[PDB]
Amino acid sequence: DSEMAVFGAAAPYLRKSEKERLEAQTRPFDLKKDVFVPDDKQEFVKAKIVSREGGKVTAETEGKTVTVKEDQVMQQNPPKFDKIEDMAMLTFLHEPAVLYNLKDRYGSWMIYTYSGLFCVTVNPYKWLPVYTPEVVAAYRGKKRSEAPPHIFSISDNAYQYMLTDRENQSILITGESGAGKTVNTKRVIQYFAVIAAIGDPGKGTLEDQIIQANPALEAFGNAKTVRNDNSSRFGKFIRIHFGATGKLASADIETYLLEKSRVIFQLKAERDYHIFYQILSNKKPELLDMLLITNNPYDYAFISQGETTVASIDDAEELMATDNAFDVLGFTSEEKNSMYKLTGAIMHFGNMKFKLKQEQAEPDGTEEADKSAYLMGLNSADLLKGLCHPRVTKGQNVQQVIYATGALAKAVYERMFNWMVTRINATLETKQPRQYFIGVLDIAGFEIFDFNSFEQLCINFTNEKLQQFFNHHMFVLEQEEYKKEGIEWTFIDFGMDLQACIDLIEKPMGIMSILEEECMFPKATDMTFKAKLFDNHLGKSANFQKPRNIKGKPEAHFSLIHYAGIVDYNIIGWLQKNKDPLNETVVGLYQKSSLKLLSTLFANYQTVSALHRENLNKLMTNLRSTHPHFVRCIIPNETKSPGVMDNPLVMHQLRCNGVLEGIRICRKGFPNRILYGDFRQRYRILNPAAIPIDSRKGAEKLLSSLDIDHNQYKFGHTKVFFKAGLLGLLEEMRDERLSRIITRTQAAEELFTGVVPILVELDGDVNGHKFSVSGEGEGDATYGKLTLKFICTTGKLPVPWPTLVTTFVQCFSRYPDHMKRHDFFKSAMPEGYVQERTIFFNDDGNYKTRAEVKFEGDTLVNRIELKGIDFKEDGNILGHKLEYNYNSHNVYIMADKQKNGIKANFKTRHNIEDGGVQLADHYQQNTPIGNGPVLLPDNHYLSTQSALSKDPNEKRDHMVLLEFVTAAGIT
Repeated sequence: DSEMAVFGAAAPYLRKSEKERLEAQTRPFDLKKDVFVPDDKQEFVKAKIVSREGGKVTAETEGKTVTVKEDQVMQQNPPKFDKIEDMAMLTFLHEPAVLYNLKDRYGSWMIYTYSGLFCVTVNPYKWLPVYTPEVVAAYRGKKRSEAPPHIFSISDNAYQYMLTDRENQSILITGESGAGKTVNTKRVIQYFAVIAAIGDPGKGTLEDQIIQANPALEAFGNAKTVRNDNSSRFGKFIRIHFGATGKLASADIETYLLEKSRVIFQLKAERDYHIFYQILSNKKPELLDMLLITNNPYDYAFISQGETTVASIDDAEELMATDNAFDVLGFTSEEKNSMYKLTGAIMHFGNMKFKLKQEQAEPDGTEEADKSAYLMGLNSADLLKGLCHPRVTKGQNVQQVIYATGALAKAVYERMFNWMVTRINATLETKQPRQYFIGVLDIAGFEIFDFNSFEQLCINFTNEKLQQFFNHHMFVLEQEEYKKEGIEWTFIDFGMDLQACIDLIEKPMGIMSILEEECMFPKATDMTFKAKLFDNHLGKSANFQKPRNIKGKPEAHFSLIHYAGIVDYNIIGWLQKNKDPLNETVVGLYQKSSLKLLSTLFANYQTVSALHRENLNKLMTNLRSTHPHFVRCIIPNETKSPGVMDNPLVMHQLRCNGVLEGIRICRKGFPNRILYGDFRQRYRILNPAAIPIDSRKGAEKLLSSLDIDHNQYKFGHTKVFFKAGLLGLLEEMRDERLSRIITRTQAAEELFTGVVPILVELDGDVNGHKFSVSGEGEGDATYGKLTLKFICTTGKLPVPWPTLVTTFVQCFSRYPDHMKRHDFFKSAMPEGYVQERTIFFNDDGNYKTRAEVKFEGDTLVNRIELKGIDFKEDGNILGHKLEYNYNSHNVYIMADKQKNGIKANFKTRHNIEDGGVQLADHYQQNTPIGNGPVLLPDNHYLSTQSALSKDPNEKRDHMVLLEFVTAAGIT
């Protein structure tokens, strides 16, 4: 792990040490027991299978015991994949696998995780030392596969792809509220400002301006939500333009879907936008005097709802940062305080009261309505008249003017915010030459609420369009993969899967098209539009369905089937929100005001649904001209606590974003891909047909021999493509094979666990000479020790004793614990094995050996018949010229079909008195008896050495043998 040395103190937060990892790579884990089961609360939990029978599986939750069917059970990932950096390398790509992998890494303070193309980021809720300049330098020029998962890797590769491939780039960042989208957004942009190069109104360099654009817009665009204290309530797509080298040229920012509900309304724990509470901090009192505003925020109804102060946010310090943000962005003294006046004018707009005069509804007095007219530069007389009596002159009551004041407040704030970003863009444009650009996108991801209205439809439609942009891109990279690997695979485009849902929205006579039509008819309501929806799509459009009873609150009017799931939408109010009605008399007064800003952003003045279509189309147009890079943000919990993850919450996001979507669309083809070399090493034990010789030709024969579907895999170069549930079967058979091995090696070891007596009986006949030899003694397998004493019962032995050592129980050989599965001899017992030899002596005769080595009671018996032919009475054999020794020589063991057993070929050098050259060529064959399950070892050798002695107290011709045998060859 010397590679993590360059990361310094960021190392333990990016990748665990080889010490800590290897301890997790080898932890207690068993297949078909430790699995995933669906829970009622956490939706997915780890469990250990107790008893599976009758189609029902019984296990114990990580304590409760549950009983589910055998369709919900999901195998866990081995410890080898523990906290993996790329989940695309996992063997199991089901939901709890992806969920827990993120859960494990986040528990080890490891935020970033790769999933195919996605860069899954989890909200840390703590400070990490991983954003130091040392780390930035550590990621320069490094490819994604050459460094730990990090957000820097995405933005760096985007910059390099821009220069290498000469094509535009785009980084898409999605997620729910409080997932840290804007945090990652600023990290990416700031990164680019450091990455260089430098080309060539506003103060300072371009790097400063692009960065200083954030604290300016967040003042008017961000607010304190339940999920996040500084949450942006608007989409953003900033295009950062570069040169050919490339150097920073220019930038342009575009916003999306700013919720106007915030300025006039906030929830219970939430509050209004930051800009309001910043001015009231009295950090610079000249604003309050200019705006005619007190200190207490509770004196203004538009911002008095819910909480007024945030613990983490210092509105005093943020006010200065807000002010300084505009000065850097080249905002004149006039433009600055004009925005404050309009912001302060809205605060007075909500304090306007109205009453009835028995209805025309006349104002409840001049009060603070005069202050609002001063800041906006109005008449205060023509204002309240047009506000109550719009125009051909109509009349409104107290409830209709309380909406007009609110709607106008939303109009001012939005068109001011939109004017703000356009003024910013002006300073971000330079005459400096441009070549490519990088688009950084952050829009609130797909999300299903209990109450889904028109606002949710706009967002869920955008993400529907953005997800297809991914599915198509994935489909391209997939086709590029299968084709260049040599696999003929054809399937329809993955983006077409979402086309049906999109056509229901944007296409003519669609949900949006009907809404735009119904807004053209004044004689209408929510009922007429709802009825027109069902009459057009229910039955024709499959994605349009009946609303489901949520058995709670509230109730919707229709359902829509997206890629993430099914959403129930509430229609009440859609007609009004779409065309967005405004008091055109007051708007007319806005066009003619002393304040130039108010009259500027209200010039001209077409529906929201049609407007969003215009913005999304140019967004998709840009994106399709870029190299897409996808970043997914995940929020752990609502308690804002680091290190912990709520399973149902995380699973919701994973189903919403393209993470699980990208997995299922890749499953359609061949997801699991293994190299030929790694395939041999892993799945050879299943069937040794690969032999100890090509990987390409061997992988074919290994799979073709197995009882397997030959259509669930395709051969390539140099990789083997597998199906989804195919590789899960291979591992299932592999572990089942290992269980068979370990239990047999245990049984074979049982028979030779200690000292076992040995009886050897030989009836030989060489060159007509008859003789009989009877041997006895003991042997120990664990030590590899063998002690015997052979005694000829017919008198003097016709042949020299050292020539019978070979034919005189390799089952007492010492096998090491790592080679204990290569012990064929012990595996044959107690059934025993037939041993056959054929000894060849140079310039002499030969031996014929057939021995039955089996267990007869407590003692191991070796009964052998020997038959020698030819030879000479004056030769080395039958002449006793050989010495009394046997030295040491290894015996190479080879096992091969058929009839199981093994085969051996080894040379033997007996010593003569004068000379010392006498070669003996041995050819051995072994075969188990009485069938039964018998092991079969690989190519290994036995290290043998024999010590021959004599007993001076024995009258008969004899031989005392003491030999040591130990196996070796493999590890």
